[PDB]
Amino acid sequence: PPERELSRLRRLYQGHLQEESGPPPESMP
Amino acid sequence: VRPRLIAELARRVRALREQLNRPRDSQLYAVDYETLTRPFSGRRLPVRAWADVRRESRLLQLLGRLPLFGLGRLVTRKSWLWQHDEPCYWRLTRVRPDYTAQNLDHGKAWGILTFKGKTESEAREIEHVMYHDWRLVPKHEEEAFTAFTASVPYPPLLRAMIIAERQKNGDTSTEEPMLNVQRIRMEPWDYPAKQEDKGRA
Amino acid sequence: DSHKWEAREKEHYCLADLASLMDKTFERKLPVSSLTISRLIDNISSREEIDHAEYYLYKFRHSPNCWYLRNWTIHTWIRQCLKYDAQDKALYTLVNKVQYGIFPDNFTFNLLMDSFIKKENYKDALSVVFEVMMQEAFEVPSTQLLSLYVLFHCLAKKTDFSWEEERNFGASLLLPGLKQKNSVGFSSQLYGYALLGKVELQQGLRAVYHNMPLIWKPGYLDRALQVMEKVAASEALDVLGAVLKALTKLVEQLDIEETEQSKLPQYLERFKALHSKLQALGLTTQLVKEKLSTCEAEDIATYEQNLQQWHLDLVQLIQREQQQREQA
Amino acid sequence: KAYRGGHLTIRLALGGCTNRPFYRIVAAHNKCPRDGRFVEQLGSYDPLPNSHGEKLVALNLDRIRHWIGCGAHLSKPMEKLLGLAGFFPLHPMMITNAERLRRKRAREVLLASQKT
Repeated sequence: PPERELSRLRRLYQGHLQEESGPPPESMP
Repeated sequence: VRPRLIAELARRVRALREQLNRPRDSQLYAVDYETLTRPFSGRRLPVRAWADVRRESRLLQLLGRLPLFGLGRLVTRKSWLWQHDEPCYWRLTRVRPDYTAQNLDHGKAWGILTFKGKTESEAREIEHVMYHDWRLVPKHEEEAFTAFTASVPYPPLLRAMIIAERQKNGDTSTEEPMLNVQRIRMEPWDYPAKQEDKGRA
Repeated sequence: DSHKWEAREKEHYCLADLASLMDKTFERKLPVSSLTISRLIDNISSREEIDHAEYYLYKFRHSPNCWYLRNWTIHTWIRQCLKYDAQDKALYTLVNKVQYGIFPDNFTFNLLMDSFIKKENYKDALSVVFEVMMQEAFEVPSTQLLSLYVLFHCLAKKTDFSWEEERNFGASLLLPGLKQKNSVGFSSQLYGYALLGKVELQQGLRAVYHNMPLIWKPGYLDRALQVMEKVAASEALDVLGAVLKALTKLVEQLDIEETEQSKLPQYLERFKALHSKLQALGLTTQLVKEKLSTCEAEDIATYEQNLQQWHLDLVQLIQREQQQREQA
Repeated sequence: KAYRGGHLTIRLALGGCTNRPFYRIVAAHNKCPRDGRFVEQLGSYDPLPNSHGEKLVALNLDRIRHWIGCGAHLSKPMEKLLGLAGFFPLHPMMITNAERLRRKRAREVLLASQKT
């Protein structure tokens, strides 16, 4: 996503958040 | 066949009661701010509206400090502001102020809307009037505030089926099948509903 | 400016009966017409009577017709107040605002201000001004008068102000401050902005806009600066505020959107630059006085017209009532 | 039976014993029971993997389409099944789940690496 959206989301859910990755992998052993 | 007169009578009575002693919404749109519950009902509010409930205001209460009950004014929902870049608001054409409330507020009010800077003709009855996410738009920087400036593949199998059908019919037709969302609009989830269609407690 | 109004036209001159009727209506939980209220307002001729009228008004406001409380009635009430005491009761009503439902966005306010001026009372005047500001007003030329009053108040009021008061002052400065014609207006606007900026920084952004005709958007100092620059293209207090700022819960602002507490030195520099520019190019109370002395060509014809219209409306209402009676 | 305007739904249904779940995909009333009556039975689904690793699913697509046209909603499992088939798009929830799984796997791998 664009960063603005992320910021907005953060603002919305101030107290209730989780740190996250960008995209996932493209394999899984 | 026997007639159930008594039942009918009861129903009638109930209807009458509903008509008459129905709660003028001063009572049932009240909020105890410290405990975050409600008179009449007794049930709590959801967590994601606690802060909002506390530190922002009703629409009708806001209106209450204006002449003509602010009949020709703009007004906004805080949530909308938070969410969108675009100007998002109603303008009023009417107020239905519930008189029973000391310091007048709570009731109903409505006019024209515009979600993301796109107006509509005709005035609906407006939703979320007793919520606390509201802010009033001043006449200074009113016009400053209001400033504004297709086809997709079928899913794997359906398309294949269509192709097969075509083949059966006779024509080869290398032009692939596709569906168009030019007709199918996507009015967002935060887009407001209509108070005409909803029922009150 | 009283004798233009005092042709009120005659009605019944018995109040007790009217009161009784009102009570009956309320007893039944039935609505009341505006006409009756107007009549009641007209009738009054004592402080007890005034009190009674106030109560009646309040009752009306808490009834099926909260609306229909016509401007004319309000005007009449104001006039009555002026005739008797004025400066306690009208003010109280204004303060209550929503309860007595008076909302006199008109020349009435101006008249009140004038009256206040005539018999000193400064705090009351200030309060009135604040109330007016809170209501969406300031198309008329009373704005200048309001500004003058504010300035006068300031000339006395020179301490730490405090939360609400500062905000109020800012509001007063701002909305009447739409005087494109002269630099005084601009200065006033700047001052207002500065006050608002101070409020924002000390306490919070919500503290500014909560109840006022003011806009949530964060840049107030910036706005002020811009305004100042505009003047240059075509203050001490502000400087002081800036200095103070420089000297040593929910979040409406974003993570990307930069915090204004961490833009201060730059802002200060900008301000300094602006000041320098002004100096290169090239008291407030005096200016205001001068303005007052000039201008002020009145709105009397319009007022007269309005009065006439009101009278016509009243007549129409009376006719309607008569018709209803006939039908009955 | 008369219900308060309960919509139509294409839904699964347990036709199995204990420990053998077997499913019946079925066009029915929203407010009907699970194994109670229905409007028209559609393609039976088996969740337990049969001889040589097949998890077979019936579908009368021809009648499913008709039902959809007539205005019958889809439960999430049904939607997922459809997506799998290729009849509908992959239900985004499924995709998200997959992503999550991938992430978990990656994490596990990382942990293993650290250990070694």
